Amino acid sequence: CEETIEQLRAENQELKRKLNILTRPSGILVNDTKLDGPILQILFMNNAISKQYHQEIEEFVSNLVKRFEEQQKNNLLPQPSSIVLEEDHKAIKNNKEAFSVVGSVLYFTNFCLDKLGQPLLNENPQLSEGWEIPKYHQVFSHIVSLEGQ
Amino acid sequence: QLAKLGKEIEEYIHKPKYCLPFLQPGRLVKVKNEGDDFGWGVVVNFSKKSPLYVVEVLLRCSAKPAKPDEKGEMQVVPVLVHLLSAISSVRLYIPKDLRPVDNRQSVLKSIQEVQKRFPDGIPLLDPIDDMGIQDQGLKKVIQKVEA
Amino acid sequence: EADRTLFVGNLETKVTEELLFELFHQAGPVIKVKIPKDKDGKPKQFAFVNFKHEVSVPYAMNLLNGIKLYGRPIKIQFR
Amino acid sequence: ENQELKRKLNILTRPSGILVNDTKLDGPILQILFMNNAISKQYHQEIEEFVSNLVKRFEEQQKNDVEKTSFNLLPQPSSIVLEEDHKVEESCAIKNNKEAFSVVGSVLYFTNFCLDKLGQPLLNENPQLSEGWEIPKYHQVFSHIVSLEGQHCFNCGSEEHQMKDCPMPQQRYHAEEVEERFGRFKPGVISEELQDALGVTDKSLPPFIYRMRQLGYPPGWLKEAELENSGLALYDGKSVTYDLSKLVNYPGFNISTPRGIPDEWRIFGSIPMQACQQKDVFANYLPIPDMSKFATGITPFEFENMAESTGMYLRIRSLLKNSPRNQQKN
Amino acid sequence: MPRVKVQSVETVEGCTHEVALPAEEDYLPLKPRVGKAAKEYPFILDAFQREAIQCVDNNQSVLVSAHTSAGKTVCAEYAIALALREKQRVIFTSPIKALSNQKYREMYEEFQDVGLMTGDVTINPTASCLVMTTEILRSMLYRGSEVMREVAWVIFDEIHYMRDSERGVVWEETIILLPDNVHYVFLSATIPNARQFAEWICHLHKQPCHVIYTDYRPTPLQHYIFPAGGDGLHLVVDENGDFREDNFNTAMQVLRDAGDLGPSNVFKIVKMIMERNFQPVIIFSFSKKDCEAYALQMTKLDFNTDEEKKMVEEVFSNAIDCLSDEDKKLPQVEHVLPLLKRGIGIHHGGLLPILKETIEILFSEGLIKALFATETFAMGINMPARTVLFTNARKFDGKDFRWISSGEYIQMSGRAGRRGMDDRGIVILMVDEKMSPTIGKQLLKGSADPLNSAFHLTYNMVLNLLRVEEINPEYMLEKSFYQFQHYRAIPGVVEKVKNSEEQYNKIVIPNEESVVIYYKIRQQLAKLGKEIEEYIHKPKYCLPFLQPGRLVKVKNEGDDFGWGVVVNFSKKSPLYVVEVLLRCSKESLKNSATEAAKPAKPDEKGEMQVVPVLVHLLSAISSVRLYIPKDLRPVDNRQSVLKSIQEVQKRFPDGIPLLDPIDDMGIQDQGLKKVIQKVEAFEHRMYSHPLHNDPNLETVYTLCEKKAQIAIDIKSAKRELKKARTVLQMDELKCRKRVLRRLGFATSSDVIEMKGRVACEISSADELLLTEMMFNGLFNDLSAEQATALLSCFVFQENSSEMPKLTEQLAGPLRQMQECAKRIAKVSAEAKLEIDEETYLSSFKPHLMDVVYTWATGATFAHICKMTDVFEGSIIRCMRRLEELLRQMCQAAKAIGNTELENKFAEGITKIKRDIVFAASLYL
RNA sequence: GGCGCGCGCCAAAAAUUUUAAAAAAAA
RNA sequence: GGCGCGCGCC
Ligand SMILES: [Zn+2]
Repeated sequence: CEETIEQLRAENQELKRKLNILTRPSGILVNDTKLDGPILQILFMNNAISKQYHQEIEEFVSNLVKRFEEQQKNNLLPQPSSIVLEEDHKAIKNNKEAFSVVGSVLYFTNFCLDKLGQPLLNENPQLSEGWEIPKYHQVFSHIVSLEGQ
Repeated sequence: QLAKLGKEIEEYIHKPKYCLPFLQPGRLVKVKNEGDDFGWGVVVNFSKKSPLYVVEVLLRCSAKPAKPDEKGEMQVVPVLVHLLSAISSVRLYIPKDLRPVDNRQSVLKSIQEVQKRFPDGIPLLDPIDDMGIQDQGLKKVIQKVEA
Repeated sequence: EADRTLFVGNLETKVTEELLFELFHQAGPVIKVKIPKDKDGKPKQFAFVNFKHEVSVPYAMNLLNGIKLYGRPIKIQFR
Repeated sequence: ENQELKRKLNILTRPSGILVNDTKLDGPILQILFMNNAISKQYHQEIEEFVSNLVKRFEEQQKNDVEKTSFNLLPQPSSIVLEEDHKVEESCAIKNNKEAFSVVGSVLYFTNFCLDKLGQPLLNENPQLSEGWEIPKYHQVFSHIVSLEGQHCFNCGSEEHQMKDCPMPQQRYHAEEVEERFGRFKPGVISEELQDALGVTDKSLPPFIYRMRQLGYPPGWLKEAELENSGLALYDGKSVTYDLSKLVNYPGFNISTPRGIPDEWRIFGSIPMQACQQKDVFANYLPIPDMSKFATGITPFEFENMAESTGMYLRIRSLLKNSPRNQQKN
Repeated sequence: MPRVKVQSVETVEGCTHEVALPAEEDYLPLKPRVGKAAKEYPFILDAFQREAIQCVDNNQSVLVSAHTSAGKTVCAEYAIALALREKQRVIFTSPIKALSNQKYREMYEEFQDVGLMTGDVTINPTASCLVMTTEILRSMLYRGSEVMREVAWVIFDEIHYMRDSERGVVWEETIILLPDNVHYVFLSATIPNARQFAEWICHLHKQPCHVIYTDYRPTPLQHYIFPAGGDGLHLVVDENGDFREDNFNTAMQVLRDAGDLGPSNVFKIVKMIMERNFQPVIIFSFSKKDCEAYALQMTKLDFNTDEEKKMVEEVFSNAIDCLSDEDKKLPQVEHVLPLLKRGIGIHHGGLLPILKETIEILFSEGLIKALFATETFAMGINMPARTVLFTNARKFDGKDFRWISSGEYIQMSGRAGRRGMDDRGIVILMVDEKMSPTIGKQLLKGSADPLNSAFHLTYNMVLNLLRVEEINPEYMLEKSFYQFQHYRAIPGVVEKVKNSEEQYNKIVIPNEESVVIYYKIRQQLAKLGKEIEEYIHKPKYCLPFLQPGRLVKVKNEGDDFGWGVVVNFSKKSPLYVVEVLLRCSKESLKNSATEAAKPAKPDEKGEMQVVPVLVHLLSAISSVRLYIPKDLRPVDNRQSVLKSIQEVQKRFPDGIPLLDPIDDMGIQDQGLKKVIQKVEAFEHRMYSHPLHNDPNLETVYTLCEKKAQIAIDIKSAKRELKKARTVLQMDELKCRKRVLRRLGFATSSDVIEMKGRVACEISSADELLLTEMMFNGLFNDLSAEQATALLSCFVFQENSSEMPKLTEQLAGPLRQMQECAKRIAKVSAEAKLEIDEETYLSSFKPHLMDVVYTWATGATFAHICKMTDVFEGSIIRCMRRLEELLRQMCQAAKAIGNTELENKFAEGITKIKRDIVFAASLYL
């Protein structure tokens, strides 16, 4: 029995050694989760592009912040695959939904290796707030395995 | 029997709330109607229909899959949601104008490039963790699959 | 020695430091004029004149410019 | 526990089997992680297009025109390698992949502060030799360390290129050679060498006099006769002086023109001499042992350099029969 | 131990007469004079002068301390007259040769029975009022000359020159070696610790000594400050003596405003002086080339008149008459007459001797009206002026640059008053942006620095003392005024230890053992924390996390600035400096020119300013990072940064997060894990400790730490007291004796053999090396000119960037000389003596070997003067020193018993002394 | 008037000499 | 560029 718990705790510590990245320091008093709370977490990889455009990326994020603030006065609940950032232990109301990750994308040169996708509005991409519908002809209009539309 | 188990797994997948958020205008899926498989098609859009759901993939075409000797017409096909063999996870960079033939041909070449990059198969989505399905029934089906 | 110097060109070959110094001394106090020494030691097709005061280069330009020396006009430039 | 912990940890799981050749570019880029705030949900496509545009902008400049990129930024010790789910066997290609996959940064941008960690990579431990560092602009006034305050191109001197291809940029009291390196002359007068070289002989008036009287009296020689009346006031709880004897002599401009030399004011362009330019109008306007014990052994002290009062000071004093102090004291 | 008691004597105001005498002897007021005064003076005698004369009457030594412009020399003249009347020989010992010559002229005009004994002239040796430089007196005493047999007085001039730090030792040797019957008259500038010197004399000679101190001057002075950049002059110190703070504040404010953003600057001041009738002025600049530069710039003024020009020409011609033709027509002499004609003169150490003497004469007469001179002119005898201007305020002493000490400022400002002629002197100081109110206030409101000895053993002293019996070097070491000034401090430390011990014994905490254990564990925990902090600050584990927005906490020992946003970092030699953006107070920004940053006081509003720091001073490298504006020049940007820090801090009510050393930094050394485990164990022990869990226990901790501080103080004072009761230089003496005996000079029982006896004579040069070289046979091969050239290596002591090009006749022997120097340096070093061979052998500069060889073969002076870059005055000084050294070398080679080397040195001294370099002074 | 070609000339062209200080003194 | 010298073409 105790051997099992020893193994489990050893494995847990070994894994959490690297889980430090996905660790938000605790004690942060952030009410009004909708506005006050993180925005991104850009894990800069080891590619010369990111290396030399770090400053431009940070400026872009700041510009996004300023643009939204300026045009503020001028929902999309997380999908079932929305993880929460693991707080290190040192009223979770408004600290529960604020640190919820919705979308994890690894950008290669020509294909973004994605996972967790992104949410939408009651299964309605035409109204959701992040989907870019391409332009297509739709010359078939025949359901492959059901009566055509 | 194990075929029934796979059917149950992919019925858990193809449920709306666990597969739709992964259907994005670049999502690289594979679609295969019994006997005939088109290959790899990119999602372009989906919508309801008064309840059933339809996914506009971009597939090679002769609706039937194109022949090996010919070259596919590479057109948008409105398949049903639960005809998808495998919702892989490599979302592509889409041109947003799939009307001209050049864009669709470039998309086909991009899919060929991605295939070339991965020698053995292509990464898929695991319903247990990627989609966050906390259904005990799915756990039982997984256990049956393992045995 | 940047705003107190003046560049000269369009000069006859025999023209040396002494002649240019004598000519430019009239406009204002001239400290030294060096005929540039080519890598062979020969003179060069220009000269530098240094003025004691900073208000002498514009006047030397406005006075000594196009003067016919050795039957040859001289083009003078600031720095 | 472990179920959810591994669900979280798979976010960093890169699938195995990705063949990579040019690791500097055949690899991943920033892995953003959106979150549940409006500023990130609304602008998703903006960020995706921004990263694609970053790739495109790198293509436009680096691949086409400059074609220079050989950075040696190795990851700093706080770097991390993304975990990977094992579906293919480890080999040289997969080790090269692990080299390609190396988180060398991390950030969590809030509205007005980012909880950075892992810092940024380094290049010889100097931001000026780095890539992403940007140094603000400040004063640098103190110049006293708090811990211990008591601390071949000729164009720019650069030993990296040639001057012609470089866009980038007292005296001893007895050494009066400043104005005697080659010779000495005078203003106003015209020397024989100048007469001959200039092409104008004695019978013809000097040419520059025309444009000189067109302009006026030189300021260059006016400053020499300028004893500025330095105005300094003794703060306790300008009538500049002109030396009217050093003015230069300019026949034909201010002084009477030499007789016999024609007035060629119509030739070369000029005007006749003016009253203001005349000299008068303008110039006037301005147990010890005894001594028998120390000396035993060593050579006795001697007198050398014998001399007598030269008397020079007596002669100088006699010469100074009168002087300011001598006159005032008596 | 010293046995001396000091008693004050009732006196009129101004002067403070005191007497230091042996304890056993009792004090009786000195009897009033009887008979006719030795000499009488026309002008009334001031109080202190009268008291000094009275003390001189009763044959009791006296030390006078007063401003040079108060007339000290009247007392010396009275003493000389009194000694001459009784047919008693007297000696007047002066520091420099030039002042010696001036004083000889004055005393010869006065009494007509004087002589001179300097090292380059011997006028009237059999006189009764000899005047000499203290070095020759020391040589006479060591060689036991009978001249000192009948002396009844000795008068030391400017004993404050005893702290010279290079030749301020000969004063102490001469004072010690003199018999007890000869009395002393010491004349010194104003110093605070006069009574200590009087007590030293009393203890050393058993005779009473007297001290007269007067801080009075005849002509009051007004001070002015010129801020470089402003226009006018401000009145900082009024003639009344009080300091006007407001005007100084205004001047420094003008300087700060100007620095925040006639032709020259001294030219304007001199022109203002001329037009305001402050004509006779001395401009003090501390460089050999600033003086010449400022002199040449004034080629537009004219002070004198036609008659004065005639007189100046006459005097200059008469003076230069003594030279030779080609020496008359030198550029240096010719190109200075125009300066003297119109009333300007330059006087520094680089000029020829004749020009310096002539300029001194002309200034004394009054023909010159603006003398640009260094501080060498400040000691001239009775050559004052109506105004003194300080171009600069930073001088290079022997060691390194520094602000002029208040003593030197007082000494130089003392040349700004002429009795009767002008009734108020004016002293003008020109300040710069580097000056800050923390330096100017001290300089204007300071006082003369004390007189502290500079004793230090040397091989010549040791050898000479060993030569003569009935005395040993320990005798000199024990009576050196270093030992006295050390023993005089013991009562202070004794009282200090007594008081600290009583303080220790006063405060008692209610509980001793447990509270002590708690304090010990808490302090050990703090030490472990500091160890972790030092582990963090490693070059490879702290640089990446320091970014232009990084938030850090900075505090130095006992002072904490707090949170600052790292702005930049850089390297230097390795050590790294991180420029952060902290808070500072106005009182710290104002003095920022020459000060280190200081934290602002929270109760008052400060200013956000950039401060450089070292990595060692960073406490916590917080993980948070800020968005830096990228332009931190405006004040508002830095205020916005402060507001951002305020908001960030308020966003973490329990404290900002800190980077975790083990994981976030990425350090995987066992040391960190072990230290963390030890810290965990200690903190758990503290928490479980019965005392710790008890709240309200900070008072006991404060008392315990106070007691620990008292214990540390007691330990320090105890070690001080136990170390301060033995000779402070016996180790140096033993090392020197070891070196002497191993080389071959001394013997087993400290007996001086032939080598040591010979090396006794050679004084000016280096003794051991020269004696060793002569003994081996190095000079037995060189020629006369080569020998003189080589000897020129030991006498040059001036910095020079240029280097020689020695040929195949002067370079050869230089290698052998350097080899012998290396051998001697190694022998000294292995005797546990702190000698660095590189520096020791780098002091034998051969830069003048070629010059001297050329000049010692029939060459002019201009010719050689064109072969170097150093001034001509330095060449003349080196040649004079080489002449005297070659004389001593000739005597030594005679002593050895070898005559050929005597001939060689005689040839050298025949061939190196012809022309102006040895032009006899015109003050004689 | 108009147009074409051999060419001296001044007209106007550039030009623009790259590498850290310091006082005093003697047997 | 034109002073234009010179030759040719319409
Ligand atoms: Zn360059």
